[PDB]
Formats: sequence, structure tokens, C-alpha cells
Amino acid sequence: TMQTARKSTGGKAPHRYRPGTVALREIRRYQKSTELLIRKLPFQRLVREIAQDFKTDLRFQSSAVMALQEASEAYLVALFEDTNLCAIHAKRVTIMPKDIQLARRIRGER
Amino acid sequence: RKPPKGMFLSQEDVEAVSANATAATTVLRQLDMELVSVKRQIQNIKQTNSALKEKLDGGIEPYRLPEVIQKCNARWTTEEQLLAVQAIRKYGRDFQAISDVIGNKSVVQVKNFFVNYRRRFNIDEVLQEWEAE
Amino acid sequence: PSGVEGAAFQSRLPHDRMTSQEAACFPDIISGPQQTQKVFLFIRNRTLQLWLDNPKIQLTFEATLQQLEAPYNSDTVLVHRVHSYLERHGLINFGIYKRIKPLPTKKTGKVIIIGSGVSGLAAARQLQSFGMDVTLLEARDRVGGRVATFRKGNYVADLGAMVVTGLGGNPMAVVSKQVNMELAKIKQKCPLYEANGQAVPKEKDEMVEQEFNRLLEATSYLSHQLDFNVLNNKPVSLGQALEVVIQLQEKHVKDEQIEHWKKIVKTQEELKELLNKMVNLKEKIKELHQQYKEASEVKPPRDITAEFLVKSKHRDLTALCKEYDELAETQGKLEEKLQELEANPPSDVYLSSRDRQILDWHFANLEFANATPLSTLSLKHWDQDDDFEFTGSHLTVRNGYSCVPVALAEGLDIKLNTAVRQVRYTASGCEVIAVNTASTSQTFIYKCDAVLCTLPLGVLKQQPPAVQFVPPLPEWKTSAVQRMGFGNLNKVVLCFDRVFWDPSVNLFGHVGSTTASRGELFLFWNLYKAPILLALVAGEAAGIMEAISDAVIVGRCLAILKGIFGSSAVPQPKETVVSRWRADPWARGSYSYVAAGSSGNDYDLMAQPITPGPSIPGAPQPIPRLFFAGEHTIRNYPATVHGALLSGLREAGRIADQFLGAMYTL
Ligand SMILES: Cc1cc2nc3c(=O)[nH]c(=O)nc-3n(C[C@H](O)[C@H](O)[C@H](O)COP(=O)(O)OP(=O)(O)OC[C@H]3O[C@@H](n4cnc5c(N)ncnc54)[C@H](O)[C@@H]3O)c2cc1C
Repeated sequence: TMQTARKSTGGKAPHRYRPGTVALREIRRYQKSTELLIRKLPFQRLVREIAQDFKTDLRFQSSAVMALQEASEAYLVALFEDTNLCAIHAKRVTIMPKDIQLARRIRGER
Repeated sequence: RKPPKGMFLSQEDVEAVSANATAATTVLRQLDMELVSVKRQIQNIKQTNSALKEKLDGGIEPYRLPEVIQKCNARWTTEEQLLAVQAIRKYGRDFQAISDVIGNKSVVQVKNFFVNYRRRFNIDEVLQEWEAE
Repeated sequence: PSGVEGAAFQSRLPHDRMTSQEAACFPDIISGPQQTQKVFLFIRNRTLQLWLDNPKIQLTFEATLQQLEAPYNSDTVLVHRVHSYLERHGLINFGIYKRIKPLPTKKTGKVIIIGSGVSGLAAARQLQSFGMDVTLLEARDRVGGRVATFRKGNYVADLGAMVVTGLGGNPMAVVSKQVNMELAKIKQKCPLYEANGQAVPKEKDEMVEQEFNRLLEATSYLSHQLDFNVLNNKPVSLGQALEVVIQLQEKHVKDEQIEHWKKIVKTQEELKELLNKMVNLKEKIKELHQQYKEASEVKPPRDITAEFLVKSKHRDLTALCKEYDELAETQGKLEEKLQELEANPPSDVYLSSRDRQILDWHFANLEFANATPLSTLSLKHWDQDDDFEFTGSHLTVRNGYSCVPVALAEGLDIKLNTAVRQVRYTASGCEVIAVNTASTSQTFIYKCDAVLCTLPLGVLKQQPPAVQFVPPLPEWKTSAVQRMGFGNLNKVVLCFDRVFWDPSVNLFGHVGSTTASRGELFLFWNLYKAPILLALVAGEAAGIMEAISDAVIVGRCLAILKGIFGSSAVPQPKETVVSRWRADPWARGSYSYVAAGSSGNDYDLMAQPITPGPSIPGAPQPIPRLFFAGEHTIRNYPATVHGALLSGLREAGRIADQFLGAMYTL
């Protein structure tokens, strides 16, 4: 303190996950299970509508509807697999109607 | 609070110098002996490398061959094809070596030679025999 | 700042916070709402501002209320209680000022003050202004104590006190506005000349000062971080820590040398393995050169499968020659490295005797600011008061600092030539036994109610004590006396008849040849009217220089001046005065210093008064009788003149703390 000439300089010191996380975790959740994804009653009414345009006054066995749902969902899951491959091939991540149309074009479904 | 620029200060060195009355003298003498030890190791290795440099007097100048500068041809003759087969047998996938052995075939033509004559010359069997050695 | 906050900064008080002292006196305000606290802070700082504006008259308390916040009548006589509280404890109306209201013709209480120093004179006039009887007992034939000024004709020189450390917040600024003090600024330009007399270049001086500041930064982190405070069951000083660090930098230079040679043996061994591969490859190339010549002696189309065998040995030889050419490229790269880094090793950077001489001067300057060698300062608390420094430049007293204590002694009852022998303090009063310095047989006896002791701490530590206390002080008090120390520095006055230095330079330094004599005549001063130089002696040599006659010291001062400016340019001085504060029996050293093993708590223990035991067995707790003051009784501002000034104001403020109103009666 008595330093008057050249003093001593020293001696002084809600949560929201990012987009894509829940989606991937949901993908893992549905790839592990095999339960049907489309609900049974709206699907059964839709098929009844389609059949009325083919032949009138028709009855369906419950097993017939379940078999229709099994083949339909398997076809759609496989189609989205091909659809996702097309979208990734176009340097994209998002599926678009052009991807499904391209997939069905390669399959020969016209 | 933090050691200065280019300056290391640890508690071990402070305690070592103040270990007893003649600790600093002991440390300085040991560092001087280490400095003398590394210096004579410099002198011995310097003498060894000087002798090794004396053995390399002349280089490989009398052991150099002139370059056979010749253009790359386009047709494959029977001699050139057999020389390529034997080159694959000894070298394998070294395209530059095979090109130099044949002499008139560039690297790209040797790489193309592998594809065009793959089945007709059994190159896969020749390559798998090279890998065995 | 300015206004109310600027007045709090000038009086060492936080502008937006109440101190612990303000909390103990008014516990109702600090424990109440925050708005009442802000009103108390505003009333305090406004009266502080009114005092700092006009310190030459009494700042009254009726005009303060009249000139504050229009007609301000929303308080039940609250300004009276606050103004009387602040004026007593020396926060407002500090120093010695002309009082408007006359002093009471009948005084209350008798107080004897030992020593007429700055602390003894401040508390005395404060005691007298409060309405008490005061009598000062001084052993010297003058006042000021450790404030000495040599006056002879036109020569003025201060042997103890003259420079201050700034006016920002310092009560010395008001003292200068009160007492006629001509203040002159100090030019910090201090050139350095070696023992031969030649100056130090700018590049060298800046690098030694930078390394000196680097060693002080090492001091800071060794203290506050590494806690290097216990060594061999003893407190650690500072000269040991710095010398160890310096020896470690020489170790760092040796390690940089060893590591530099380690990198050379590393690359040299890589060249060893590289040359060995070149030799072995040269022998293989020499063998292949001998082989294919025999294959060339036969026509190529003569034998079969020669084009394969010839080109195979030719391609392998070409590949090995290409590698030898690249290894020869690396050989050339390693040779140019053995020609570039051979004569330029990053080494040979110690401190040497060149920088050590200047470093010894900086150490002597640091020893001068503490009046003790670096081997006696406590590493932990040697700069404990470094956070309370004052702002502004450093100034001096152009006409001798003794104009302050002589002016403060105006109107007091001081007994000059009166040395105190014993100090008796009991539960009903005090008795001071004193003698005359002209004849020790003549004894004087003074009765009083309280005694204020301003004696230096070095006197009490010496056995036998020069001043006896009856009853003796307790062990905890005497231990704090013995743990602390008392420094030493001296000054040598050189009065010449003509200017023979640089008038524009107020001070220049002289480095020492050795380390033991670093504090021997290291700095002279120029800042008075007459051509006078003030030599400085400190360190362990200071005590030895006192045993040397005056002629030898002046002869050394002249020999240094003749070695710097020349023999003919240096005339002979007219008057020479050498100070010996350690030999002074009324000081026993210079001024306080934090010793190894002590702390700031010891300064507070010196501030605490002692209370004698009851005279009758069964009597209640008596009133504290004996109080102390001086520079060694204040913790925040030790070893200064305003610190002793504040100690006298402190004991003046502790009067009401001892009285504590008239509530204990009823
Ligand atoms: C050499 C030196 C130079 C300084 N220079 C400066 C400076 O330039 N600037 C600055 O701001 N500060 C400076 N200071 C600091 C300042 O001068 C002191 O720190 C401060 O004034 C000490 O005052 P004090 O009253 O406590 O001591 P003192 O005033 O010394 O108290 C004791 C006094 O009583 C007397 N006395 C002694 N024994 C007895 C006794 N038995 N009976 C009666 N009286 C007795 C003494 O002679 C002395 O006058 C300096 C200090 C010293 C030692």
C-alpha cells in the first residue's frame, strides 16, 4: 500500500424432442410388433362398400375380412418400403406421391 | 491463478527444492550429469552417422540404368499377351510393374487387359496363385 | 461518482449498502423495509456531501434539515438522531474544523492520551470538541510522534512522513483543505543507473520489470491457491518462495535444453536407421547390378522367357532406386535440418547477474514499502490491505508535512518533555505515572477516567517493557504484541547549494552490487524548493547503516552521485541529516508491517480495549478503561498516517459506544 513509485502489478487477483426422434422410435415400436394397424370396423365397412358395387346382398365371414386386412396391410407396408427407397434415391427423406407412382410403375402395376 | 505464458510451476518442484538444506544443489548436479550424459550420446551417435555417411560415398550413380522411353502401342501380340500373363503371376495387381515389364502397354491398357482377357487367360486363377506366395 | 453516491465513496462507505457498524447502532432500520433503508442512505450521504463541500466550518444540523427535500417534516425528529450518530463516529464532520456552536464551559470526564502523534492529536481535539477534559503526555520536545521535518533556513526535508497515496476517498484531502498544505504531484519517471553510473536501456528495463511483475504473480498464486504456508512447522516467508521459483526457472531452462537434445537424438537415430537401410539397399542394388550384366551378355531373342526375367529384375531395381532417391531426398532434408537447428538451440535464457541487479532494486523498493526484508513478510497477509488503496496520483507536502500536527495541536493541553513510565488502570479510574525527560527523578502523576495509548508496538514487544501496565496485560493481548513486528527504514538528507541533477525528474534509482546491500542507497528524491536529495536505506542493511557514522553514509551518497553525473558536476553538500528510527527510543523502528505468522486479526486485537477486574470481590463488570490507537490498531489502513488519523477518530466514535445513551440509568 505504501508503493508510490513503480507499484507491484502482481499480488492482485416444457420439453420437446427434436423432429425425427419420436418417428424413429415409433418405427422401432411397430417393426417389433405385428398387430394390425388399420382399425377393424372402418376397414370392414369399406370392404362392404366395395363389394356392393360388385354383387348385391352379400355376407362376409369374419375370417374373410381379417384375411383381406392381412393382405392389404402387408401390401401397403411393402409398398412404403419401396416408396422410402425411391425417396432416398432422389436425395430426399420425405416420401411423395411421385415415389409411390414410380414404385408401382417399376412393379408393372399400371 | 494460472501459470504464466510458457512457464510451468507445480507443487512437486517447490517441495523438492525446499526438501532440505542441500536439495537445490543435488537437483542441479543431477540435471548437469543428465546434460553431460545426453551430450556424449550426441557425440557417439554423431560419430556413428559420420561413419555411415562415409560408407555411402558415391551413391547409386554407377548403378543407374537409362530409361527406355517408348510410346504405348495399341495392338496385343502373342508375345505381349504371354508377357502380361507371366507378369500377373509374379506381381499380381501391380499395374505399373506389369506396364513396365511389357513396355509398350500403359497402365490403363493393362487394367483393361484384365477385364477383356479374364476368362480366356484364367486371371482369377493366376491371381489366387500369387496370393499364395 | 457524484452527489450522494460520490460522498459515500469519498468517506469509505458503500453507497447502496449499510455497513456492519450502521446495523449494530440502528437495528430497527436495517431489519425493516427497504424504503426506510434508502432514506437512511440518502440522509447519510447528503450530509456527507454537505460536509465535503464546505469542510472549513461546522456543518450544522438545523440548516441541513432546512435545505433538504423542500420543507421536509415527515419524520419525528429522525434527522437529529441520524446526524448525531454520524457526526460522532467520524463518518461525517471528520477531521478538525472550526465549530460554530461554542464548546461547553464545563467538561465531563478526564482522559489522558500518551503520545502527541497524529492519532493522539486527532482523538484529543475530538474529545475536547465533545466536551471532555484532555491532557496529552508527550516524551518528545515536539508533536507528531513519527512525523519529523528538518527545517533550517530555507531547507525543508521530512525524516519520516511527507508523501501520501492519493486523494480519492482519503480524509487527507479534507485535511489539506483545512490546514495550509501545498501538495505537489509525483512524476513516476524513475530512471535506473547501475553501479558504474550508466543508465539501463528501455528494452532491458522493461523486461526486468516485467519479470519482476511475473514473480509477484507467482507470489499471488503461491499464497491464495497453492496454500504454501507451512514449512517445517513454521510460517513461510516470501523471499524463500521467490528464490525457489527463480531456481525452478533455471531448472526449466535445463529441461528445455535436455528436451532439445532429446529431439536431436531422436531425429539423429531416425537418420541412423535411415542410413542403415540405405547401406543395405545399396548392397542389394550393387548385387542386382552385377547379376543382370551377365544376363545382358546373351541375346534377348536367343533364349526364352528372358523378357520376363530381365524386365522383372529391371523393374525391381528401378523400384529400389526410386526409393533410394526418395530416401536421399529425406537425407537432404535431414542434413539441412542439421544445418538449420545446429547453431540455434532454444536455450540460454536465465536471469543472470545483469537482470538480478535490477531485480534486487525492485526487491529493495518492495522492501522499502514495507520497511522489512522479504524474509519476514507473511505470504498470506502481506497485501491484505491492498484492496483499500486510494485513487488518484501520489502527492507530497511541498512545505514539510509537520504543518499538520503543529496545526492540529492548536488549543490542546499537551505536556511536552514528559515520558510515561507506568499505566495504572482500575475499576474506578486510571493513574498515569510520568517523568520529565530533562531529569528522570522528577515524577508527575495525573488522574483520569480513561487512558488512550498510542505507543508503537515494538516498544511493548521488547522485554523489559519501557512502559509498564498495572495490572499486566493478559496473555492473549501480549501474544498478539509479540507475534506482530515493527519495521524499519531510514532517510538521508542532502542539502546542496545548486541544482546538479535533472530538475524534471523527481526520483532516480541506484541498484546495488550485491543482494545483502540491495536496500543501501537505492533511491533519491527531488520535490522541495531548495536543491535537496533524499536518500533511502532499507532492508537488513538499514539496521547496520545506523551503526555507521554520518560522514561515511554521506560519503557513499556523494560517491554514487559522482559516479553517475561526474566529479566536477557534483559539489559538496551544505547540510546533511541521517535518520535512525530504530535507534530512536521513542519509536523503536519505523512503521507497522504484517509479519510471518500474523494476520489482519491482530490489528483488530490491538484495537480492542482492556477492562480491569473489579476491585471488590462480587462487583459487577467495570467500564473499559484503557484504549489503544495508532497505525497498528487499524486493519484496513495500517502503516499510514491516515490510518492513525482514523484510529483517533475511531476511539472518538467509541466514546458514545462506551456511553451508549442514557437508557441504562432508567
Ligand atoms: C519513516 C516514515 C515515513 C513515512 N512517510 C510517509 C509519507 O511520506 N506519507 C504518508 O502518507 N505516510 C507516511 N508515513 C506513515 C505515517 O507517518 C505513520 O504511519 C503514522 O503517522 C504513525 O502515526 P502514529 O501517531 O500512530 O505514531 P506516532 O505519532 O509516532 O506515535 C507515537 C508518538 O508519541 C511519542 N512518544 C513515544 N514514546 C512516548 C512515550 N513513552 N511517552 C509519550 N510520548 C511518546 C513519539 O515521539 C511519537 O510522536 C511514514 C512513516 C514512517 C515511519
